[PDB]
Amino acid sequence: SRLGDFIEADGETPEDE
Amino acid sequence: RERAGFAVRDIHPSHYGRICPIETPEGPNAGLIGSLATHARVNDYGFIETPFWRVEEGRVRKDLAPVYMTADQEDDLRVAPGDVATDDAGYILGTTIPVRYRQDFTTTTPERVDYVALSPVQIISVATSLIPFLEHDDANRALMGSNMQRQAVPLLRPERPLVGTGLEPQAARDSGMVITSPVDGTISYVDATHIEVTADTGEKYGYALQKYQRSNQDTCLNQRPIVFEGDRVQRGQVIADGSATEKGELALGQNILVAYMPWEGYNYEDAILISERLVYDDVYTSIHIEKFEIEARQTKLGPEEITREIPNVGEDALRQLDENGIIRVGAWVESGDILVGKVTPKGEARDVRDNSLRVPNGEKGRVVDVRLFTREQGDELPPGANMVVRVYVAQKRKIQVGDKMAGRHGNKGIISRILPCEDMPYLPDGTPLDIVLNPLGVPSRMNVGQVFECMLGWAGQLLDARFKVTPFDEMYGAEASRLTVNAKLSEAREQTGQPWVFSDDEPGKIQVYDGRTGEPFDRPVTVGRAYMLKLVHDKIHARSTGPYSLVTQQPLGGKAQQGGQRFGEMEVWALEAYGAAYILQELLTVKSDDMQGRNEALNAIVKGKAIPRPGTPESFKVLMRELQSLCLDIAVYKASTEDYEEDKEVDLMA
Amino acid sequence: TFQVECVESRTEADQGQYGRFSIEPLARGQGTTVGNALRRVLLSNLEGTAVTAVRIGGVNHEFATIPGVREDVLDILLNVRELVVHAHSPQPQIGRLRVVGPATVTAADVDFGPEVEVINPNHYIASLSEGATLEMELKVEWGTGYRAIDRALDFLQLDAVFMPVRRVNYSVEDARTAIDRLVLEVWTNGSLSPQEALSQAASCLVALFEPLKNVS
Amino acid sequence: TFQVECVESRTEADQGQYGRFSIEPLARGQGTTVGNALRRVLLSNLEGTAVTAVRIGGVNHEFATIPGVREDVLDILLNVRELVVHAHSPQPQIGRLRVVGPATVTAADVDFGPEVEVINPNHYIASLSEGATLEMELKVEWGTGYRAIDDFLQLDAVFMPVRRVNYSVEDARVGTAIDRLVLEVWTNGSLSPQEALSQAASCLVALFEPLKNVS
Amino acid sequence: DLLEIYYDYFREQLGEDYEAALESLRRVQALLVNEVQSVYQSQGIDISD
Amino acid sequence: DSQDLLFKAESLIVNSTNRYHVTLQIARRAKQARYEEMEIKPVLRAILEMSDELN
Amino acid sequence: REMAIELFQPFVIHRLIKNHSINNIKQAKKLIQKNDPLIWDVLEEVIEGHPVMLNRAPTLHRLGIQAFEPILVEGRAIQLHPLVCPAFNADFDGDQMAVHVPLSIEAQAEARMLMLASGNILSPATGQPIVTPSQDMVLGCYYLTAENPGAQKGAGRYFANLEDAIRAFEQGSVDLHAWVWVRFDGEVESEGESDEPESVVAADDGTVTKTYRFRRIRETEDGQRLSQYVKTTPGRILFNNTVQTALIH
Amino acid sequence: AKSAPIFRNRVIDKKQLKKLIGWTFAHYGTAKTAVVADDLKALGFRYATRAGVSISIDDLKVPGSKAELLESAEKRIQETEDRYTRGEITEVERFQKVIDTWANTNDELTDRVVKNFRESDPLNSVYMMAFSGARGNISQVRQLVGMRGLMANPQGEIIDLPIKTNFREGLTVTEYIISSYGARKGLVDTALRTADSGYLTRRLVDVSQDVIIHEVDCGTSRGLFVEAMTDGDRILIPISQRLLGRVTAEAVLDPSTDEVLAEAGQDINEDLANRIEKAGIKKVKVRSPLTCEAARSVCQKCYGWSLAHAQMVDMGEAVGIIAAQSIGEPGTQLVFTGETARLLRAPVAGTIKLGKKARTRPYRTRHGEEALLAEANFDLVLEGKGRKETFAILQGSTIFVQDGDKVAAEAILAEVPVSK
Amino acid sequence: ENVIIGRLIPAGTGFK
Ligand SMILES: [Mg+2]
Ligand SMILES: [Zn+2]
Repeated sequence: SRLGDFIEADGETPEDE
Repeated sequence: RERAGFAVRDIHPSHYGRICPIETPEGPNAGLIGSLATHARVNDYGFIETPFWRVEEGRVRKDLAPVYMTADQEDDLRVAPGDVATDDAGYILGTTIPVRYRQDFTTTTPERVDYVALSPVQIISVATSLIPFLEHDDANRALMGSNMQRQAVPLLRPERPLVGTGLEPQAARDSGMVITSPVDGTISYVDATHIEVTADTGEKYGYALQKYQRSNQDTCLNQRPIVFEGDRVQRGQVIADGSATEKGELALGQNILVAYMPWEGYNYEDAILISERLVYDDVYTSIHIEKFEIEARQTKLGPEEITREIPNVGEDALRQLDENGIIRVGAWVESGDILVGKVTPKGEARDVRDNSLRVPNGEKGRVVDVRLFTREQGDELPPGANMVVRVYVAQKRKIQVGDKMAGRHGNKGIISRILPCEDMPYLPDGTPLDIVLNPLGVPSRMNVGQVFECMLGWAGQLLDARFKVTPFDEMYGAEASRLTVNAKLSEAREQTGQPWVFSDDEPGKIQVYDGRTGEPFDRPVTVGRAYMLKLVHDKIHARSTGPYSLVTQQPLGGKAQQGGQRFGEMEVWALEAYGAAYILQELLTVKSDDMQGRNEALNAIVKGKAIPRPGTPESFKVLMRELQSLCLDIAVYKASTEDYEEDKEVDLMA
Repeated sequence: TFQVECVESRTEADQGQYGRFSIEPLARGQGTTVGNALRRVLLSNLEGTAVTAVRIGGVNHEFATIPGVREDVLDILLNVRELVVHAHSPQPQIGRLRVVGPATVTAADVDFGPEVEVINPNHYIASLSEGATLEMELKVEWGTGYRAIDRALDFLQLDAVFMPVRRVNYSVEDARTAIDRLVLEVWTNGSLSPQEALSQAASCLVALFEPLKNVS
Repeated sequence: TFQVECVESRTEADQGQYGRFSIEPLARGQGTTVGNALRRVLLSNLEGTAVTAVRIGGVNHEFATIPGVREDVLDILLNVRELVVHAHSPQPQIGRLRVVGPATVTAADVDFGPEVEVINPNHYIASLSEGATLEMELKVEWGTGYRAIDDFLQLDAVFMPVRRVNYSVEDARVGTAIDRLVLEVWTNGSLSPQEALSQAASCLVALFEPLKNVS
Repeated sequence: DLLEIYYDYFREQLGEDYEAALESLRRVQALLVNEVQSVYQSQGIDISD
Repeated sequence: DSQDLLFKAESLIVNSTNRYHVTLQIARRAKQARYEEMEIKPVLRAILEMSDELN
Repeated sequence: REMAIELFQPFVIHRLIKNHSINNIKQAKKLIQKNDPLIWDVLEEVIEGHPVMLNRAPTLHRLGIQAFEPILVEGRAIQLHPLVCPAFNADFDGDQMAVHVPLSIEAQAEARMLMLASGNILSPATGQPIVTPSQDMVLGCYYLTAENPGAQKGAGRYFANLEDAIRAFEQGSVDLHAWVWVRFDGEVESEGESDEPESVVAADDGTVTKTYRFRRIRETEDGQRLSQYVKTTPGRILFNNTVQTALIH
Repeated sequence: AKSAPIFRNRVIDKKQLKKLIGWTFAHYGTAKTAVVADDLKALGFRYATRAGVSISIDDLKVPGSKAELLESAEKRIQETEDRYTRGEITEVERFQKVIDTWANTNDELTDRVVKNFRESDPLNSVYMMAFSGARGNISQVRQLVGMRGLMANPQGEIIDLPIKTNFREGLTVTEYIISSYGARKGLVDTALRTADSGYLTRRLVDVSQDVIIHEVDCGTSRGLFVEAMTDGDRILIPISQRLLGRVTAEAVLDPSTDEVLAEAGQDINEDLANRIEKAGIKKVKVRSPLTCEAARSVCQKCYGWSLAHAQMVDMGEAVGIIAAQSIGEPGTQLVFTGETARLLRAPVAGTIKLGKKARTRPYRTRHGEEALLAEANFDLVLEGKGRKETFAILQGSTIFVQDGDKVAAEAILAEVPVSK
Repeated sequence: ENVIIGRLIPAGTGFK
C-alpha cells in the first residue's frame, strides 16, 4: 500500500458530463 | 517475510511450555508470530522460562516452590508432562511415565523423573486454554477456534459459558475492565457511572465506570455495576464488569439450543441456519461506535467556515444542526445525512461551495459525542487547520444474513437463513431450536470437542449448574470426558423428571420434530447447548463510476472511496480460455481507463443507444511515454498500403 | 363429534399461564394436522399488546445514563420492552411512571388508564438511589410477531414483540378402528388465558379455510 | 382476506384431472400452514370408492393363470386395483364381467349398476384370445386412504380420489412479509380438483370449528 | 544430456540430421509427458495428456 | 421462461459447428433488433427468433 | 438490492427516463438517492435477462468466473447455487465473490452463450462432470436409496407402477426401505443380481415365469416378454422416477 | 434424447451420481443435464433432512478389540525392548521392529474399524457419510475411531512413540504436541505453496500463450502411441481414459480378426474408448500437438476434442491457456514397510519339507531376527498336515521357517516383497 | 499484446 493509490484525479466525473 | 522459510516457521522441541504450538496466524504470517504459553515467563537476560515441580524418588514436591527453567537447562533432565497422575500426597502412579530427555520423547520408570510440569495447560496459550474438551479436537481446528475467540464481539447482554474451562475469571482480571472490591465491607452508593464502598471500619472507596466508549476496533467498552445499594461485599468480590464479562469472567458468546442435522440445503458447506429468536431476544446484538472527522482548513482563496448556510440544500435537511453547523447529540442520522456543515471559498454571495461531512452510504445510528478542538481552546491542531470536529455515531447491530458465527472448537459459519420460530425443528416439549448445524462438517474436520460441550451444556441448562472442565481431563480415567458427560446427562434426566432428556439407546440424541409439518424426523439427532460467538466486521461494496487514479486514470481501490474490483491477470486468462473477446475488451478499455470511451459508454447506456468502439487505453500511452523517457525510441506504426511508400508513425496522444 | 376438555391449568410465579387440553376422538392422523396447525397459528398469528415506545425524562438517546439510577437507559429500555400488558381498547395507550428517592422501580409503578392492565406487577425496571427521579412515558400498541423499528418527538422506539403465546407443544396418543387423541399444552405470558389463545387460534384457522369451502 | 383463483385446469387422457390454485395474500407462515393442512386432508381424509375384492372363474390364488387370457391373475389384479369407479350410494356394489372370444377387456365391459360410474371407460384389463371367456365379479366399497390388506380375492384398494398434491409458497411482497400459496392437485377423475379442494376445506373447517366457542 | 545422447546415437544409426533430431525430441517428449503425468497421478489427480 | 431460453440457446449452439460464430450472429441480430425497435431484451428476442427460424 | 441498485444505475436511469415521467438525469439520481418504490420495480425489470459474472478471488481455471442471472434478494450477502461451489472452490465460512456486469450487447451475448453456469457441465481439464451433487445431496440420495433391514413395514406388496408405489409411500402404508415389487417394464440394473434365473416355473400353458433375485419375468414359450416385476425399495423408486421425470419433461 | 433411462436398482453414492450426470450429458445435452442435476440436488437436500442425520459421541464407534490389539502390540514391543536391552539386537533393529509393529497394529485396527462399521451398524451416520463419499475419507475416520499412528518430528524423523488414542478418547499432552508438529508443518506448507502454484501457472501461461487453433488439418501421418499407465503388475490409468478425445492417425484393428474399429482421422468417444479397452489393443497411434507440423501452433485434427464440450475444438480456441490452467489448478492440491510387503502365514500345523531345494542363504533381516534369503523363484513344499503346500516365493524373498520345525496355527512362515 | 494495447484478442469470438 502506497499513498499514491489513495488520491483521486482531477477531472469531470463521467457522471457529471 | 521473503527471507523467512520453512525451518523458521515450524515448532521447535524447545518451545515446550514457552511458546504455544497452536495459536498463530494463517497466511503469510503463519509461524512468524507466536503467543507466550500460560505459565511461561521471561527472565532478566531475555530467555523464556517455564516452571516445574521437583520429583524426589518418584514423589512430586508441591510443598517446595516451583523451579523455573530455560530451554537449555531442561535438556539433561527427564521432565514429565503436566498430565501425569499422582496419588495421595505426591507419588506418581503408574509404571511407565512419558518424559522429555534432550528434546526427545521417551518413557521411563517413575523413579528416574527429575521434574514435572505444573499444569496440563502449561503448553498452550491463554486463548487456547479457553477451549473445553481441547484434547478431542484437531490442532488446525484448535488454531481456528483460538484465533476466532479473539474476533468475537461484545454483546448487548453477555453470558458465561456453561462448559467453561476454568481460566475465564483469570483472562478477564488482567484486561483491567472488571472492578473488584479490595475491602471487606458494605456498598453505600450504586449508579450507572459510580460505585462506592464503605469499609467495615475505615475509609470510603469510590470507582467511576466507563460508559459506551470506543475501542480501536469500533466495539464498545461499556462497564456496568453488579452489586446493589446496601450490599455486604467481601474483599476480592466482583463489583463491576466489562463489555465481554458477566460476573468476573470472560463472556464472549451466548449459550443457545443447537441441533446437528441438515436442513433443506441451508446448512450446506459451513452455512448456518438460525432462528428468529436470536433477533428479537437481542441475542448476538452489539453496539458499534464509529468516528467521523471534519477539518476546517485555510485555502489560498480564504478559510473554510463551519455553518448551516450550506448551498443547494433545503431546511428539511438542517433539522438536527445546533445553529453552528454541527449535528446535535442524540440525533438519529441516516445515510447521506449531514453531520457537520462546511463551506469552502471556491474561485470563479454565490461563491461558497459545499463539502460538508455526511454519513457514508450504508451507515446509520445515534450521535453520542461531538467533540470540538480549535486553536483558541488550547488544543494542538494540525499545522494548516483551524477547527477539528469529531463526531461519534453509535448503532446496535443484530444477527443477520451474511454475519459470521463461530464456536470455541474451530467451527465457523456464515448465516444464510433466519427462520420464524414456527419453522425451526422443536423438542419433545415444544421448544424450537436456536441453531441448526450441519454434521457433515464435524467428522471431516475432527473437532469432536464441539459434540461434547453441547451435550454437557445441555446438562448444565437442565441442572441449573455450570461446569468447569479443564483440558486433558483423561488423566483420571480411561474415558473421562464421555463418562462425565453421560453421568451429568443421566443426573439431569433424573432430577428434571423428563425421560426424553436422555436416552440409553442413543445417549446424545433425542427426538426432534419438523415445525413445518409436525412430523418427527426419521432418527433422533444430537441437541445441546452450544456457546457461539459473533465475529467482527461492512464488507459489502459496489461501484458503477467514481474516482480515478492520477497516472493511469484507472478506478481507485477501497470501500471508503467508491473503489472498483481488480480484474487481475488470472481473470484475464479465465476470460481468454472461454473465448470471450468482447467482455474482455470492454473490461480492459471501456470500464477501466479508456478516458474517452468511458463517457461515451455511459452516455450510450443512459440514452439507450449502442456502445461505440473503444480506443487506446491511457495506461498504454503512459507506458509509451515512460519508455520514451527511458531513452527508447519505441513508437507505433501504420504499414504502407502501396509499394513505393514509407510506413507512417501513428500519433496515439491525439 | 369430538370433545375438547381442559385437563390442567396453572399459573407460574411471573403470572404466566399454562393450559393442557385433550381433544378426542380424531381420525388416525388428523391429530397431527390439527395439532400442528394450532401450534403454528398460536406461535405465529396471534395479536398481542406490547410497549412499543418509551420517553425517559432527561435523556434523548439509548446510550445515556440518569444520575442516581443504577441502570443505564439501554437496560431500562430492555426491561420495559419485556413488560407484559393487556389492552382492552384497540388504540395505542400512554402509561406514566414517576418514582423518586431510594426505591426499586417495578411494573407496579406504571399507571396506564383503566383499559390497559399490567400482568406482572413485579417486573423489575430500575433501581433508584436517594435523590434520584425516574420519569417515563410508555406507548403500547397492538400487533403480531416481531416488529422492527422503522425510524412523536423524543420517544425512543423499541423493536416490539407482540407474542402473547410463548410455548406450544402437542402429542397424539392412541385412544383405541384406530382413533387419535390430541394433547395440546399452551404456555402464555399471562396476557390472555390458554383457553382464549386456543379459541383465537381456532377462529383464525376457521376464517382461513372458510373461503376455500365453496368458492372453488 | 384473500382470493383463491384456479390458474389452470386439465383433463388428461386417462380422465385424471389436474388443477392449480393461487391463494393470496397470506401472512408469513400461513402459506405453509394452509398448504400442509390441505395436503394432509386431501391425501388422507377424503372418501372414495375402489374395487375391494374380486372373484375370477377358474382360479383360486393370486399366482394363477387363466387359459386364453394373456395376463395372469396377478396382472389382472394390478390392472383392476387402478380401475377408477365412483359410486352414488353408501352401499357396497357388485359388478359382473363376462366377455368372451377374441377381445380386449377394458373397463367398459364391467356391468356395474346404475349407481356406479366408471371414470375411464377404456381402461385396459386383459386381452382374451380365441375361445376364451373371462368371468369376473368385482366388489366396490366406500373408504378413505390407501388401505393395504393383512372366496373373493382381497385387494389393496386405493380409495383416494386425489392422486397427488404439491404446494409451493412464494412471496407476493408489494413494496411486511406476505406469502402466496400455489397448490397443485391431481385427481383420478372421480372428483374435479375444485370439488376435492372444497371437501378438504369443509373437513378442516369442521375440525377447527368446535375448538373456538368453548376452549 | 539424454537429448544429446539420443541425438548422437540417431545421427549415426540413421545418418540424417533431421530424422535424428525428430526421434530424439520424440523420445524426450514422451519421457517428460510420462514423468509429469506420473507425478500428478501419484497424488490422485487426473488431467488430460 | 428462463428454461425455454436455455433450451433454445443449447439448440442454437449445436447445428452451428462454431460457438463463437453463433455468438457473434446472436449479438449482431440483437443489435439490429434493438436498433429497429427503439424507433423483452434484444439478446433474448434474437435467440427466440433464431430458434424459431431453425425449424 | 444494495449492490444491484449501484451496479445497474445507468440502466435504471435510462428506463426511468424512457418508460416513466422522469425528465433529466439529475431527477432520476435524486429519486434513486431517496429510495423511491418505483426504483426497485425498474431495477427488477432491468436486471431480468441480463447476465452477471461472478468470480472468486483465486481464479485458478476458467470456471472461476461464471455467468448467472441475477435475482434481487434482501440482505448483504450474495446467494450462490450449491452446485457451482466445487467449480469455484468456495465454501460459506467467510468467502467473498466479485460481481461484474457486461455492458454491450456483444458482451451480454457472450456471457449468456459462453460463460453461463448452466452450460459448464464438464471439466475443461479432464472432461469429467463438474456439476455433480455433493455433500448433503449425496447423503440424502444415499439414505433414500439404501437398504435398511430394521424398518421394512409393508414389505412384499405389489404395485401397478412407480407412481402407485410413490403414492403408497407418501401415505405411509409402506416404509421407505421396504422390499416391495413394482410392475416396471424397462431396462433394470440391480447390483448383487444373478444372470441365472433363480426359479423357472412353466404353468399349464406356453408361459414360463423366471424369478431372478430382483426380477420376475413372464415370457411366452419360444416368445417375447409379457410382464416384468422389479423387486426394489420405494426410495429407489422415488430416485429413478425423479430422474425419469426430469429427462422426459 | 430417445435413450430411455435404466432403472438403477442399487445404492447411489457420489460415483453413481457422477456416472448418471455423465450419461445424461452424453445422451441428452447440457440443459437436461442441468435440469437433472437440479432435481437430484432438491431430492438429496429433502431426504437428508427427513433422515435426521446427526453426529454424537456414541456414533463414533470404536471396535471392542482395540484394547486387546494394543495389549498384544505392547507385549511385542516389550519383548523387542527386552531383546535390545540384553544385546541380542542393535538399536536400529529395535527401532525398525517397533515401527513395523505399530504400523501393522494401525493397519489391523483400520481394517477392524471398517468391518465393525459395515457389520454392526451399516446405517451409522459417520459410516454413511464417509462411505457414500459425501464428506469424509478413511484417514479421518481412522483418527476419529481408530488410532492416530506414528507421527514425525519437526525435522522428519519418525517418533517411535505412536499416538494410541483417537479424538473420541482424547489425546494426552505428549500426543497433542506430536500432532501439533504436523499440523504446523501443513499450515506452513499451504502458506508457502500458494505463491509457488501461482508462479508456476503464470510461467505456464507465458510459455504457451500463442497456441491457438488456426488450422483444420496439417495433413500428416505422425502421432504417438497411447497405452495404459501401469506400475508393473498393476495398472494406474486405463487405456480407455487415455484415448478419449484423441484422433487416430492410422486405422485400428481388432487383434482377433479383420474387423476395423476406427479409420484414419477419427475422434474417439467414450464408447469407442471402451470398445478398444475391451478388445485389448494395448496400443493406439493417435495425432497429437507433440507431432503436428503446423504454423507455430496445433491444428484441429491433431488436438482433437475440447473436453469441456465433448466435441472437436472450435476455430480460434486458446488451447495453450486452457492447458496452462488445467496443469496449474491442482497445483495447490499437491510409517515404514507395511502392506507393501506380504507376510505368509500358514493356517495349518505340520512338519517342514523345505529340504535343500531352493537357494537359502543365511541372512539378517531388517529386524533383529535371522532368516534365509532366497533369490531362486521356487514353490514352497511343506507337509501342511492333510495336504502339502503350494506356496510360491519371489526373487529376493525372506523365509523364516527352516526344515525340522513345528509350525502352528497362523504361525509366521515367510515374507514376500511385492513389486546407507 | 492485444490485451496490453486493448484490441480484440485473436482467439475466440475475436478470431476474425
Ligand atoms: Mg472459506
Ligand atoms: Zn497437426
